[PDB]
Amino acid sequence: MEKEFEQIDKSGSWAAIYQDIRHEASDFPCRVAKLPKNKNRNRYRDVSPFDHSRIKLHQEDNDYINASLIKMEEAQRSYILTQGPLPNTCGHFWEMVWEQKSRGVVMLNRVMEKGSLKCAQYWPQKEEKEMIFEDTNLKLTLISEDIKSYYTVRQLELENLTTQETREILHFHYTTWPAFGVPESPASFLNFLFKVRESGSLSPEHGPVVVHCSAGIGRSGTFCLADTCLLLMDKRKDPSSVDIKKVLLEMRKFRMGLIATADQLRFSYLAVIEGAKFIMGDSSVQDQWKELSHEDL
Amino acid sequence: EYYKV
Repeated sequence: MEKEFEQIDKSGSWAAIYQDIRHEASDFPCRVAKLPKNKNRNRYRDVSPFDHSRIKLHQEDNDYINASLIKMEEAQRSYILTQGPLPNTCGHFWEMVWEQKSRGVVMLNRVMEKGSLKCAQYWPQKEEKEMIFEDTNLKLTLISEDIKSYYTVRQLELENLTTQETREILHFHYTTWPAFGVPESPASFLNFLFKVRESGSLSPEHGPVVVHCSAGIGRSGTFCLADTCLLLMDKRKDPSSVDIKKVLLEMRKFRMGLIATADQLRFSYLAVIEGAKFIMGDSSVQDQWKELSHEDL
Repeated sequence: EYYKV
């Protein structure tokens, strides 16, 4: 697979390849998203979920949320990609988490990035100051927090105020990934992904992991593409049989715009190449990634 | 408010 990468890098064709993907990508209708009663539920007016793969709230009032189920049949994993919640969609976001039985949330943006507000503060930052979402009958409490240098893992308790059932949700927050940019290194990315993997949040007995950033297509797309490719490599039991480009086009049947720059696509290759070492049998490269990540202090 | 800004 490194052959294909070494060539593109010498030829400098990354932007041409990325443009090729945009041209070939699926184009399905988004009628529910464009209804006028849903205008205030969309963060960006050029980013919408397809009708056929959108998540529906179990709600009679309005079942709409800007979120898409990305079901990778062959890799046998599902992801929910969504926009960073808005002040009025925090209750819907956690309604979705609950109804879809998600166990993990991956957040790849910061609440404020280069000036502009990218996301609402949708989870509690202090144990003693829990959030109640009255519109959706949910209560959310911070339980503990594991702060590392470039990411933080929080343990949250989601309580359904109707039934008093409670569930534990793991929140993985990547703090050093700029909008329209890439991670510092494949090591810090893969260390983050394997932390998510190790938690069990991606296990198929749970509902789909929820992944978001600002729009839920760029950094969110990079994260899900790398994970699925490494899944395919392991399942087929053949590294260089995985075509990153075809996998990304498959994902874009479920949500528009996944992977937002040509450099994010280059990084995706770089990350799958580096991750192949673990899949091939070098299980100890994982501890290497942890060291190159500088996750302590 | 457009993603392609």
